[PDB]
Amino acid sequence: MRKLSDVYKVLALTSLKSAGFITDDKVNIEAWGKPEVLAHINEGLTRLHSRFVLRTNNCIVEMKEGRTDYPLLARYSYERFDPAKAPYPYIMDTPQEPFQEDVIKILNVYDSKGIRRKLNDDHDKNGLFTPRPDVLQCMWPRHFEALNVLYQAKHPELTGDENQEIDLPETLYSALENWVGYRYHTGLNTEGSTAKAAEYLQLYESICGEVVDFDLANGSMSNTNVLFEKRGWV
Amino acid sequence: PDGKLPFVLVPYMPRKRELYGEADAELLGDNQKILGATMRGMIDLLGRSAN
Repeated sequence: MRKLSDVYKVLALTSLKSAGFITDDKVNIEAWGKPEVLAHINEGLTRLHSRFVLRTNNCIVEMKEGRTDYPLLARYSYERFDPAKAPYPYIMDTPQEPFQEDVIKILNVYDSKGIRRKLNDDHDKNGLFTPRPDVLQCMWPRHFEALNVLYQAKHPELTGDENQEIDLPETLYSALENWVGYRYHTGLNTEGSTAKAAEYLQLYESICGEVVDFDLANGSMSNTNVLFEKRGWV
Repeated sequence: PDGKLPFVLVPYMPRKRELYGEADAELLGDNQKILGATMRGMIDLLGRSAN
């Protein structure tokens, strides 16, 4: 689990090596292009955390009476309650692991009783529809309820602090660099730099293909066929 | 007059050295299961389609 400070250095030696903002020691990035690079790493992790299922996290959502639509934002959480934009907090997070507003796709939600509730099932009372990816529409907020919502997650936003640690598999760092190089080299609008951006972007797919061709990101899934015994079939 | 219990018990398929008998559905077990699970599969194939 590397640090953003180390990512700056490793970026300065492999991908952004001919970049202008490389400092005189060649092992760091000048303080004028760091917002630019940080805005490329954040997008880079978001893409990598979108294709592969890299971070599966669950955040429980308490039921408040009278509210059916339950946006899974950070303003409604407990530790990050924002009284100006949220009437009451209903998500539950601990101080050490607060909600980071990092929901990409919601996968499976259980209950406080252990009953699994289907997702997007038109003919299914006891079903939680999601009218938009980062929301949740429970049509019957029963008493004493909660919802462990297993969802695909993205890396928590990199504010810019050089001591924030990055959660990426070590085998996928050769693809994050090839995406930062793409974003940087494609903005210069020069013929030489643009042709390099395509090479860096295509290499991103090649490495993202070798990671999925060897199950290095846990993409293959096998499960016990519990359906067999239920449908009869002695 | 016979001085015996007034019950008469006859088995269907006798069990060796046993008073009670074994019925027919004992050997027919799991055959009904497989046949029903295949008929239900065929009906599923026909009904869960678009006609």
